[PDB]
Order: sequence, then C-alpha cells, then structure tokens
Amino acid sequence: LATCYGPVSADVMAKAENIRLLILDVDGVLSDGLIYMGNNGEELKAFNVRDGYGIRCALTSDIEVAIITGRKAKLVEDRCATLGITHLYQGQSNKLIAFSDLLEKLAIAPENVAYVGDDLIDWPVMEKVGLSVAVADAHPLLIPRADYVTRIAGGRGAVREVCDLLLLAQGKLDEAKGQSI
Amino acid sequence: LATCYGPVSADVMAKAENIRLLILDVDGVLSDGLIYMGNNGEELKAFNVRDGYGIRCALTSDIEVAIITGRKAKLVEDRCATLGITHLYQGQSNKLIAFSDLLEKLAIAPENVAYVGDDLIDWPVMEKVGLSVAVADAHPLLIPRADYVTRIAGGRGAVREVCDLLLLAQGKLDEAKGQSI
Amino acid sequence: LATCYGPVSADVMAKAENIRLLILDVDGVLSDGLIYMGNNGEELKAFNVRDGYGIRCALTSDIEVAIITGRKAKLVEDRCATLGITHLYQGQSNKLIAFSDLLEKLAIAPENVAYVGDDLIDWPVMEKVGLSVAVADAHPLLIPRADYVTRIAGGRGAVREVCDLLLLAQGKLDEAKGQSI
Amino acid sequence: LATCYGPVSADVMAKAENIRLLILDVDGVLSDGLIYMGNNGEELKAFNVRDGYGIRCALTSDIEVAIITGRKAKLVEDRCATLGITHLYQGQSNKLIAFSDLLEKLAIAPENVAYVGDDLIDWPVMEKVGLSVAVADAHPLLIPRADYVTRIAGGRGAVREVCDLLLLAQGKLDEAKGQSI
Ligand SMILES: [Cl-]
Ligand SMILES: [Cl-]
Ligand SMILES: [Cl-]
Ligand SMILES: [Mg+2]
Ligand SMILES: [Mg+2]
Ligand SMILES: [Mg+2]
Ligand SMILES: [Mg+2]
Repeated sequence: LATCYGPVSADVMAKAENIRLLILDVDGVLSDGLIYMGNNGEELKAFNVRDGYGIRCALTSDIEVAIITGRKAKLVEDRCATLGITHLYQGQSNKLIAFSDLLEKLAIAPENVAYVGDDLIDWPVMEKVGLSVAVADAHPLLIPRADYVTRIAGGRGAVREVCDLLLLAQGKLDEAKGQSI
Repeated sequence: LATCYGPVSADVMAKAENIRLLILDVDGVLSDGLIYMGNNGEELKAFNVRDGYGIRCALTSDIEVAIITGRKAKLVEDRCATLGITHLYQGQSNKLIAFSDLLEKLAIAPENVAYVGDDLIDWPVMEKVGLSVAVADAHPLLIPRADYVTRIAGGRGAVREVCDLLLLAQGKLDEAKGQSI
Repeated sequence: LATCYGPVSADVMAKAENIRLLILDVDGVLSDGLIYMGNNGEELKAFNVRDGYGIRCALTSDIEVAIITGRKAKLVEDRCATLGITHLYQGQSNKLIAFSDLLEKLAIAPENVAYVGDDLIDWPVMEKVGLSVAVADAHPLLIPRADYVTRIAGGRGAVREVCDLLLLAQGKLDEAKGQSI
Repeated sequence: LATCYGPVSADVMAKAENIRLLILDVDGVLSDGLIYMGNNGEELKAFNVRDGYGIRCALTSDIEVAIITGRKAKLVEDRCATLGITHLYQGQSNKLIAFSDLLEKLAIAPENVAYVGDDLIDWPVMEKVGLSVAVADAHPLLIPRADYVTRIAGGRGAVREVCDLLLLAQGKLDEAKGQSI
C-alpha cells in the first residue's frame, strides 16, 4: 500500500495495524542526535515540532506513547509533559527491564508494540516487538535489522512518519487531530 | 512570471498582486521546526536574519505581517518586537479563531491574505485565504493543497522568498528597503 | 589558476593579490544565517571554527580584518576579541558611513579592500571594493553581482575560503599560521 | 576489508589493528565546527551521542582515548567526564607538545596512535601517528594528506565511524558494549 513518504510492504502495513504502544528512543530519533552543552553546566536538546503533532495524534487515536532513556534529564520530562506523555522510564541500564515493566503495567502483547531506534543499544528491544523501526540516518548496522526504515532523519520528522504510518494502517489518519508543538 | 527563485504561474502572481496581510506559522516556517529545551527550563528557537529583512521590507511597503502559532514562549514576543510585528497569537491550535480576529481588526477580505505554513494544523486557514503557501519541506500532505510551494526550506529563507514574491507582484521589490536582522 | 575549491578566473586572482583589508558581514557569512533566541532574553549566534583559522592567518599575513554590523552585541565583541579583530563597527544604519570611516582611519584605497556579504544590504559597499564576494547560499539576487561566489556556504567555511584565496593569491598560503578556534 | 560504511584499504586495516591510543580534535571532528556564543558569555558546543557510544566502546575495549584542542572551555571537561576520557589538553594550538606528553605518559609508540583531525593545525601530529584520519568534510588541503577519510562528516558520526573501524580491525566490534550518551 501507498503512503505519503512512498510505498510500504503489505507485511509492514499489517504490523502497523495492530500497534497499541509506540516506544521512542530520545537521542538520534526524537532529536538530531546531538547534545548541546554549556560552560555553566547547561544541557540543551532539540525536538521536532512535527514529531509532536504525530505523537499527539497517536495519543488521541488510542495509541500509547512511551520513552526509554539512560539518564534522568529534566528536559525530557518537560517535553513529555508538553506532549502529555505519562510513560517515561529514565535512568535505564537495560532497555529490556523498562520494556518488561511497560508490558506488565499495560497488559499489552509484544506484537502489539512498535519501537523506533537509531543505535545498536536499541536492538534487543526492537528484536522482540511487533514493528521494529530504524530512522533514515540510523547507524549502518541497525538499518537492515528493522522491519521498517523511515525516509526522514532523526529529529527531522522520522517519529511523525511512524505516527503517520500507524494512523494510516489503522485508518485513523484523515480524522486524527494533533497539535504541531 | 520570472522570479529570482524560478518561474511562477500567472495565477500565483495574480494572487500575490493583491496581498495586504501575511500570516506566518513559526515552527517549520520561520524556523526549521526545532525546539531547544534545557535542564532548567531554558527554551531556544532559531530565527533567520534574511527572513527578518523580508518581513521588514513587507512592513515598510504597505503589507501587514501577522503570526499564529500553537506554542507559547516569551522569545517569540522578543523576535516580534525586534521585527516590528504588532499582531501575534500564541497557544493556539485552532488557528481559525485568531484568523477571524484579524479579519475584524484590520478590516480585510480573506482573499487579500497570504498564509505560510508547514503542518496540517495550518490548512484550515490556508483553505480560506487568497494565497496559501507551503514551505519546500512542509509535511507531505500539506504540499499538494497549497497555491505555492516555496523552493526554500522553513527557517532557511522561505519567508524571505514569500516576501520577495509579493513585493515583485506589486512592483515594490526593486525599491524595498529592509534590515537583515 | 587552480585552488583547493576549484578553478578561479585570472581577474579574481589579480584582484585578490592587492587586498590589504578584508571586511566581513556577520549574519549569513560568519554565521549559519540563524539567530538563536531565548525566554530570558538570551541571544546566541554560531561561528565556524575554520573561519577562525583563516581570520588568524590573514591577520598575521598583513591582511586586516574588519566587521560592519547593524547592532551592538557583546557576543560579537567577544568573538572579535578571540580572533584579535580590533576594527569592529557596531550600530551602523548605513554601511557606507562605516566604510568611509574605515578607509580614512587606515589610509587604504577602495581597490585594496574585499567585502564578503550575503544579502542586498551588503551590496552598496560591495560595489565600491576591489574584490566583492557573495557566499554560496547568499540571497539569489546578490550572487550574480559579486566578483567571486564562494563554494562553501555561510557559517560553514565561506570566510575560510576567502582567506585561503587571498593568501594563495599573495603567495602566503603555504607559510600561513592560524588557530582553529 | 568490508566495513558498514564501505570498503577500506588493506593498509588502513593493518594500521587500525595496531592502534592502542585514539587522539581526537574537538572542533570540526567531535562537532560540526560551530561555536555558539551569547551576550552573557554563554558558550555552547554540540557533541554527537552515537559518537559517545563509539568512544565508550573504544575505552572498554583496551583502546585509550585522548583529546587535544585549540580552545578552552569547562563544557569540554564535562563531556570528557561523562564519557570517561581522562586525557585532555585545552587551549593548546601547538599540538605537538601535548602529543609529546601523551606518548611519554602512556609509554606508547606513535605508530600505535590514531588521530582524527579536520584542519591544517591537526597535521603536524597526524603526520607522526600510525593511522591519520581526516573527516569527510575536513579542509580540502587536509584530505589527501590522511591515510583514511571518513564517510561521515564531523559531528555527525565521524568519530563513531573511526571507533567502529578500530574495533573491527581488532575483532572487538561484535562484543563491544557502550552507551549512546
Ligand atoms: Cl502550529
Ligand atoms: Cl548586515
Ligand atoms: Cl585545534
Ligand atoms: Mg539513541
Ligand atoms: Mg508548524
Ligand atoms: Mg547578512
Ligand atoms: Mg578543529
């Protein structure tokens, strides 16, 4: 079937139909992959507004959104609040331990879960999910392993593409309402 | 029909001939859609100096400039003040309201209004205005709907491109004076 | 003759031999064209490190560097302070007034001056210098007016390219010394 | 000879096998070369998180990591502290002096040392090491001097590429554990 980013396989479209939960990586997926650091200890990161719209569409379209992260950075919390993301696991050695608790807390099967990644630490979780996604400019070794590879880059609208995919496959796209924030 | 950005249709030029008001979204139009967020609630947005020049030219050549955006930040007011933009609406995802307020306060028919946007949230207003513009890298679903697609990406001089177009259509480009600020 | 950016005309090379002073624009030449603003009135601009190396070379090679800019900004002052740029003109409406005052203060003729600009306000001065330069991604209407059009974009090493050219033209590139700061 | 970024020469792979120390430049190598400066003395620099993971991998796989940079900023110390780089030299433009101190302190030969650079100031050291690396978007004059030129630009994963290269040559890539931070 066709999408506004180009055609996708029937298999990928079938996986996208069943997703109840979308897990997102922060750095290199939601952001341009950079961490901005100051002399007085400031730490800034950038998120894509059009990604936000996709995320808010997904949340109003009965798709839950979650984030798994290595270190408890306050900005990610603030960003989650802005978009209304209540599921934020921070300070995570494994992404597997956080992944298991998410499935317990929501009683959702692994095949009903999508994950978007960009580096090799993202894989162990992507191996077990229903739809595994790698961003266009993800690490060369992650790309061939994922079920789907986005056309758009990390922090440039790749998350929007996946949201857009999940909506289309589930036939909620035309009616989906979000905020570009 | 000739512009410094490439050929444009007689229809778009005839539409641009009549613009008394230029409405702009911020994120993905006046910026590349990025939001920088810090660990102490620091927010940063990036604006384009040549977009500024074009806005200055537009305002000194009897064309009003307005802004309607979904987010709300002090920095946006500051940029507005720097450029002499007196009409701004923030924290608004139903953009039809702010738009209707503008049609009242400036006594201006909707077909004398140009609107530049990048996401689907912008379209409700774009459908009603005289000249609707989508930026080169606007969300793929917006692009086919617009009257004119800019050559230049949001945050890189798409606004400048749009200001350039109106001024040329009104015979004002040659003389127009601005400050690249 | 040939350079590390591609061949250049005999004329452009001949003009570069005589350059004793290189005037630079800040926005869109030394910067990515962007101005980063914040909620507590913060303002940040980005400068390229390899531009630093070039400016340092030029200054130790009997080529003065000057900047004409429309505002006062401490960040610019600090940038000039880092690279040893003493001649900084701040708050200039016209650039011609600053250009005359620069010419009289240094006892240097118009043909020994080079200017690197990116927008239509740089032209009134660019017209009067020996070597005028528009950066790769300058406003489309400025590009055909310049003597030389850089291969590298504004804020990416365009200034380095112009330093690299001046130096080579004067037989100083091989022996030049700078710091990538 | 096959990597995930593409084929490298047999000589480069033999060189990479013997690397026991990796020396990095910061500006233009670990970053895209931009320096963010503000009105209050705020300074920012962007590092690449996937670069971090490579460095973390190199450090945990018996390959020491060191930094010599022309600039001086507390922010760099923060970065090295996060990644675990104990060997750091700032405000050092004659980079040979730090290079001398490094070999002396680690009791290690130059032919076991690898250097990634982006500008000419990086060459006097690069000339002496066993594996010299220019980034994809290094200065045109540095590119042909290096043993190897990365496929990825500085600050987009050029350092990660080199980390992947050493690890592969030393058979340590598959098992290498790091953190994308
Ligand atoms: Cl919006
Ligand atoms: Cl200017
Ligand atoms: Cl350096
Ligand atoms: Mg990541
Ligand atoms: Mg928008
Ligand atoms: Mg300028
Ligand atoms: Mg450097």
